[PDB]
Amino acid sequence: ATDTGGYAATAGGNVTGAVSKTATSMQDIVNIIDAARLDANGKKVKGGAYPLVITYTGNEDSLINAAAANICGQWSKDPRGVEIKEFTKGITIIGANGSSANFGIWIKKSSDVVVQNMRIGYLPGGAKDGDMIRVDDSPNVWVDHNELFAANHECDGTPDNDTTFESAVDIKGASNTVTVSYNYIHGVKKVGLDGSSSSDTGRNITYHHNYYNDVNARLPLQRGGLVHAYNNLYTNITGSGLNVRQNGQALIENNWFEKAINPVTSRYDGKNFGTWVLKGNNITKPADFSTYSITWTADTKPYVNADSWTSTGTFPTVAYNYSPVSAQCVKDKLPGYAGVGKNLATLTSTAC
Ligand SMILES: [Ca+2]
Repeated sequence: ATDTGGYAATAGGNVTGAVSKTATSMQDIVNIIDAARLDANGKKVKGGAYPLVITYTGNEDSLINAAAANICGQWSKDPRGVEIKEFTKGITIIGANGSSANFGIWIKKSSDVVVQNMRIGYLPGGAKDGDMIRVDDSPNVWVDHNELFAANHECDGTPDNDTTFESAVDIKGASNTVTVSYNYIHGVKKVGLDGSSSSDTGRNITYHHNYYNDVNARLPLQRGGLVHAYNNLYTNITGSGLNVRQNGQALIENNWFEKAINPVTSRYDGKNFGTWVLKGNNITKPADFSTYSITWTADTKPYVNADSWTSTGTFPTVAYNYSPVSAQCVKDKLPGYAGVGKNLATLTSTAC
């Protein structure tokens, strides 16, 4: 089963010949992947030597709790993270229930990587790209059922006044197909890029069944390409939501928006506005803005908000197979399926 409910089609390390390993720490994960690059003779194999399923059982609550008590001390520290570079054999990193990490997972030039059941929070090194999850030049990546959090707050005097904490899930480069699903993202200022610059356009990404709460912006900040966002619960968005730029196209369907400022917009460039197809969300017309506390603001540069709440473009036929529940059902049920310790459970119409 390579079915992710989105553009990514991968089973990760859960394939034939997979080697199961238990990592009790960050360093263990590093050592396991490194050992996975060697053949029977001890020589390195490009792409990796065999598939891997790593169960992370470590717990870094101590680090997380101390950081939560002193958020402004995090940005200047060294960033902490496990890099998965040029590993194409298939790899799955799944956290054990009760495990936690104060380090990120950085994926570079890999493919067929699945990250599940990881509770990652309050990472250090926001000023040095301390992302929780980074997907760079990596197709077929599935980020599912994780809890990514920090504090939706900017400390004074941080570089660019935007580095107190880095992102939850930054995607860039040739990460052509990615599925970000069933994640509980809360207390994050910059949630995630979909393109690192005006030139880094493209990719086909699906965000489904995510539960966003108390987040400022970038859900995602899209640069070109296609984005399918369905069955997500967006609540307490304090800056802007999906920002569709550089002529990107988005299909926004069956989502629940509430207490959100600029939930769907195209701003900051002043040109080449992206488009959106809106359908089945709890909001159906401008009259609903008051009902669900949806606020809109302007930008100093030319922008387009979805304040008329109408579709501004088209969207190709969704390649994959999927079936969304109603917006109401995500509002009612989602918080129980999103995140860690839910045994990777999925929300189906049956449960509505
Ligand atoms: Ca980043």
